[PDB]
Amino acid sequence: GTSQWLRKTVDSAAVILFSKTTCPYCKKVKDVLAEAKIKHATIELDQLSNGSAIQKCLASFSKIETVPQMFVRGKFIGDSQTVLKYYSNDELAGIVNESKYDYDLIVIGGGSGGLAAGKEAAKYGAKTAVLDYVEPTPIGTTWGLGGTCVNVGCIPKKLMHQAGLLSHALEDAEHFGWSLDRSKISHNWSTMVEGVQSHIGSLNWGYKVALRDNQVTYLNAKGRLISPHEVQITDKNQKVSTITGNKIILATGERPKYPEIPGAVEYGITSDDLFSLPYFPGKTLVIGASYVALECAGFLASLGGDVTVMVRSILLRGFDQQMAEKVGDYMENHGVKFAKLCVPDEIKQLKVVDTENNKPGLLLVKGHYTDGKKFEEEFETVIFAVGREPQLSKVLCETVGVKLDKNGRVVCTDDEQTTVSNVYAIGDINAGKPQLTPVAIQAGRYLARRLFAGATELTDYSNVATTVFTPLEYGACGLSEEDAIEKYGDKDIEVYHSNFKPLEWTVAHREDNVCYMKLVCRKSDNMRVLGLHVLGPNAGEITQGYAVAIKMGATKADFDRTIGIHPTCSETFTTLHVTKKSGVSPI
Amino acid sequence: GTSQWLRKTVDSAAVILFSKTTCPYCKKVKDVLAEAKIKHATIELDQLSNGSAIQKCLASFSKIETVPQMFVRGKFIGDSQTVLKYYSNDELAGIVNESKYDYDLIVIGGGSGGLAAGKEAAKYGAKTAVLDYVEPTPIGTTWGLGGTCVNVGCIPKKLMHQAGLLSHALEDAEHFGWSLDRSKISHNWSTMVEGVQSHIGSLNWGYKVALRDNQVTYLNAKGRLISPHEVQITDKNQKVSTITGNKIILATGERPKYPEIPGAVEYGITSDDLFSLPYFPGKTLVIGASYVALECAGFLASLGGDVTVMVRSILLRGFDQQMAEKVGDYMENHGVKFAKLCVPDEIKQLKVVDTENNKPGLLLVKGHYTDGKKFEEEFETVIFAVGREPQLSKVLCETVGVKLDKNGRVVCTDDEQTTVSNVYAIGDINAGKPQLTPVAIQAGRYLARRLFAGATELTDYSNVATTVFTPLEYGACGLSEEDAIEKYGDKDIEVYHSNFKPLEWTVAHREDNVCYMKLVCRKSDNMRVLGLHVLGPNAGEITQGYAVAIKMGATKADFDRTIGIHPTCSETFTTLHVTKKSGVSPI
Ligand SMILES: Cc1cc2nc3c(=O)[nH]c(=O)nc-3n(C[C@H](O)[C@H](O)[C@H](O)COP(=O)(O)OP(=O)(O)OC[C@H]3O[C@@H](n4cnc5c(N)ncnc54)[C@H](O)[C@@H]3O)c2cc1C
Ligand SMILES: Cc1cc2nc3c(=O)[nH]c(=O)nc-3n(C[C@H](O)[C@H](O)[C@H](O)COP(=O)(O)OP(=O)(O)OC[C@H]3O[C@@H](n4cnc5c(N)ncnc54)[C@H](O)[C@@H]3O)c2cc1C
Ligand SMILES: O=S(=O)(O)C[C@H](O)CN1CCN(CCO)CC1
Ligand SMILES: O=S(=O)(O)C[C@H](O)CN1CCN(CCO)CC1
Ligand SMILES: O=C(O)c1ccc2cccnc2n1
Ligand SMILES: O=C(O)c1ccc2cccnc2n1
Ligand code: NA
Ligand code: NA
Repeated sequence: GTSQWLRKTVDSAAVILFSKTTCPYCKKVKDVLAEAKIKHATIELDQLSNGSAIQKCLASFSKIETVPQMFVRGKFIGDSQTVLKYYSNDELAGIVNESKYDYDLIVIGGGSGGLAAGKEAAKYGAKTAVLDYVEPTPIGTTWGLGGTCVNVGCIPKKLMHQAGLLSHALEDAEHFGWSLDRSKISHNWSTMVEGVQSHIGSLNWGYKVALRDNQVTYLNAKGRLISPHEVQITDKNQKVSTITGNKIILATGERPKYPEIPGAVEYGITSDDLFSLPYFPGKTLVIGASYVALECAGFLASLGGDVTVMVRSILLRGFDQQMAEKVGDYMENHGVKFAKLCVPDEIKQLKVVDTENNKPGLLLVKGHYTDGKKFEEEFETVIFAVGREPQLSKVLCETVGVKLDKNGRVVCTDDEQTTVSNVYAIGDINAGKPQLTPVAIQAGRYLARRLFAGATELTDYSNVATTVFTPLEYGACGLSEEDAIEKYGDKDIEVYHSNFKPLEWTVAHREDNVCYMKLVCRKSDNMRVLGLHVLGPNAGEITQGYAVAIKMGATKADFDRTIGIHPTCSETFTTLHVTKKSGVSPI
Repeated sequence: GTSQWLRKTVDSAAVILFSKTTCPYCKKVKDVLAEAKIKHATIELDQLSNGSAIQKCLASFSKIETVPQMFVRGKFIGDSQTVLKYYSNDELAGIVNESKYDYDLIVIGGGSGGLAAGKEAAKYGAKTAVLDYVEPTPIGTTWGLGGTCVNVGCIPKKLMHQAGLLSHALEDAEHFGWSLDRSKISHNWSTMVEGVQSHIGSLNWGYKVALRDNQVTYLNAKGRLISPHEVQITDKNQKVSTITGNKIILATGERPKYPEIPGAVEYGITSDDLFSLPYFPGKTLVIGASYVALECAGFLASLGGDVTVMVRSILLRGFDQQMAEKVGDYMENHGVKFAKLCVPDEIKQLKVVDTENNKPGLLLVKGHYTDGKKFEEEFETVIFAVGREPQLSKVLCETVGVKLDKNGRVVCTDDEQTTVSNVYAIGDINAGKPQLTPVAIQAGRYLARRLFAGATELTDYSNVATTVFTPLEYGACGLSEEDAIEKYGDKDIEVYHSNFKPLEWTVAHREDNVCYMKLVCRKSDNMRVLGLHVLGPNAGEITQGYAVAIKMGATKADFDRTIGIHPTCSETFTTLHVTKKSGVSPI
């Protein structure tokens, strides 16, 4: 079926050139396009394990069987002579710019995926437009280009995580001989925010420049897909116009949920507001129990905040629950209070946010524990981190025919195509995909390659590694222990585990047997590593590399015959020997 | 050749039991041995892809073809009935303790390998003795059980590395909002040493306990191999006696070299003395340019020391030299001065080490740069880190027949066997092996398994990963770029690289385009990753996991289809696209 790949490639590509590596006439075309700064994909049949079939099938479109053959938007343009002619006649610019639509690609959403897809697309000649609009939060918070991660996600989250960790670094420096009294050091929230925001500001700027430098049109406008090839844009001045595109990528991401209770929208905040908050939250109630709730509670606590987490049911639903308990136990043991089995009922305002002195308001939270007791406590800030939801009624008219799941996420095929053929969805809105920035980036860039460069490589959403940046980080790749057990049976699952202690925690006099790691393996598949789990410092760095081995089908034996790097936390994976079925202690 | 494996196993094993998983009579023997606390290897023919051949060949030794068959030191002991009998007759203790020699194993050297091998051996019934003696340094420095790593190596080295890094953590805490003036914080060397030494002291203690709890005999005595099965020990009281062992493991490690120049032994020190030094080195000259020299210079500089490094030729001979230059450039740019192309000629004493106030002496170093200029400078401490050499004339009489290479290291086969059949060498003295603690541990434990438990798995010394814990850490796994180019040719080597900036360095206002990583790949082998190189924080944690993938034959494509964890340094390996042959900037 090489025929069909060529049909799809030639159709969607904006400017593509078929060629061979060592080719006299092809290089004559390349040199011309370069001089005229005409960006284009290039397929080297020379370097393809089926290029002979392609070069012939190519005559289905060109009537010709020789390279170089140049195409513009499903349309053959000519051999060497015909191109050199267009150029010499100064008509080559107009030939490559012909198009039914204003753009080869319109990306609705200027975040991790949208920017990645849009930047990669222009690399291969796609006349591309990126649309981004940040609907303000209920209290007015807004921000610039870059998406959730850049502005109110991974980036500020980790920076404030890092500011938190330095709390422990300041405590440790004493044991390591530095002459500072941890007791006499405070943290200024505003100084931290100003630095975080300065860096986000440079990222906002950097993306705008990246789009300008790649001839990508950046529109700060709310995009609405009204027909498969028509996008309606409302700009800052409420001016409505319409633009057309061949391919459409939906990448509008999500936004925080608010529980439907009185005072929540009016008096509480979310992650969207926290990372630029002009005042220190103060005594803070985080409502929620997944990774945003615990990350935010973690660094607020480490930055000297009185922090409470309200847990309806469990921590980190969908994560390995043994790890989640270990995560929570560390936070409980380092300040964060947990109001277990507890749901809010209303948020009464007691003080308005003092905009003068940048100080938080004051709130009364009325709730109830599940055992009947009434929760009634005062907090200066209440943060909802109870989930995130797509906002696609604002992006689609169901007129168009983009099928959404029950959760409002776009239903796609394994190539991110929607039920409308020219329309794709990447990132958080793509149903059932892990909602992570590098996933959105990869999906976007790989999708861009298939459309405008004839690539075939799909994105592999399996065994995507992750790290919860709680005070004690938790990295994972693969199945939770309970999922593997459920998927294959207790009897087919062996679990190697060990506690460990960072060497840095020895002189610092931090805890024995708190850090912990485990490999979840399948006995009947050569002890294949199904899931990897590490609770410890720098769990992100630890886990990443193993995600390569796991994608390759790593077994327990592949870990054992690797030699550790000493001294590191990560090396504990190369010497795991205690199993769970044996009952021996992982200490 | 299952015959030969069984011959070797039965001969060397101390107490071994052949059995099947689901076996009535075998479990009757196990239960007896457990009750009597008789440690033993156990081969489950049930679980071996050739156990049928073994169970028959077994009758070569027992005259019997059924399980359970128990052997003691090359000698069949009996089926179920014969064992249950010995036990009931209370003669089973004496049967398993019969031996021509005092010990099944004598380990000469109580360090990383020796302790690992000795502990693993006793696990399988080996009547084991571990010998350790720390010959004092020229100035009298000595230490307890554990080896180079524990006492004067990885452990104190990394702890002082960590104390150094906190210097930058204290600077950064300000930008992240913490109210401390880095300018007004000093470091006390003695407090750090006391904490490092307290932890080493607990390790010294922990190993002694580990050996006691595993019925291993620990002798604090200098061992000398005088005949294949006889070891001569000189204890603390100069009392000479002799002990016999079936198997001998040489694991005596190495010690620092001193250059043959006046004043070096008398007035300078080495790594062996640095990590317990009662006084801060002060203005320090490190003589040497490999990983000890730069690690020690790095943290001395970060701890407020005026530090100079004397480089005869190049930094990190045998490492990727591009990385080494990047390593050195970072140290040069953060305090450490380099006296390039410079060799010392004498060390004159100007002040004696003040033992009263714990203050360093004072020294005059006379040298010459290669361009003729005379080096003449005063330093409070001079540290030689110019290499390490084995000390085996003190451990062997060439009488015995252990072949040593030209460098004095034991020449071994791929199973660590020496030219004397019962004698093995692990760790730094094993010629041509990477001189690293986890290598010595693995070699030791795997060797112990082959001897006393019938294992066959050899240690894999290929693509062993490593990390130089310089101020900016440098992790590597596989070939340097120059080695791969040399081994396969420039044309067959593609190098993907990228600079990067830790997110933590943004608010901290540290350097752009200093951190750096590269994959060295072979074009003609599916872009196999031949070497991995990362200069950046926590390079140990970053590199470890990738060492598993590389051992598995990871390609560039295996990296690309792995999804990054964001935000981390390590994730930059999953998106590498700039090559060197292209000349594009890695910024
Ligand atoms: C607190 C928090 C912390 C996180 N930490 C991590 C982490 O550590 N590691 C990780 O991998 N992931 C993390 N994530 C997830 C990560 O942010 C998302 O996976 C990533 O942002 C998804 O990229 P995207 O393009 O799909 O959506 P987004 O990044 O949200 O981009 C969507 C853009 O399109 C805009 N938009 C919406 N509708 C329209 C419209 N009609 N027209 C124009 N623009 C529109 C949106 O306002 C936004 O600017 C975190 C998320 C949060 C909320
Ligand atoms: C400053 C320094 C830093 C290092 N950092 C790292 C690192 O970060 N990561 C890493 O992987 N490796 C590191 N190493 C290397 C590591 O220490 C060695 O690879 C490891 O110690 C080797 O273990 P071994 O058993 O072979 O030798 P050793 O650990 O040296 O043990 C040998 C023991 O036997 C003793 N001995 C010698 N002769 C006799 C005798 N006749 N009788 C009885 N005992 C004897 C010795 O005194 C010693 O106690 C470092 C080394 C140094 C010097
Ligand atoms: O392959 S899986 O679907 O098993 C896992 C995905 O690749 C990535 N994960 C990341 C973590 N998520 C929830 C916490 O484990 C689920 C999706
Ligand atoms: O497989 S190799 O022999 O190529 C490498 C070894 O496995 C481990 N290395 C670690 C670093 N060493 C010198 C610096 O690269 C050489 C041995
Ligand atoms: O969609 C997911 O499964 C998902 C999304 C975001 C995550 C963040 C940290 C840890 N795990 C995560 N999992
Ligand atoms: O023997 C070796 O090759 C060897 C020994 C020790 C090392 C320490 C850090 C980095 N590399 C190293 N390499
Ligand atoms: Na989003
Ligand atoms: Na040694």
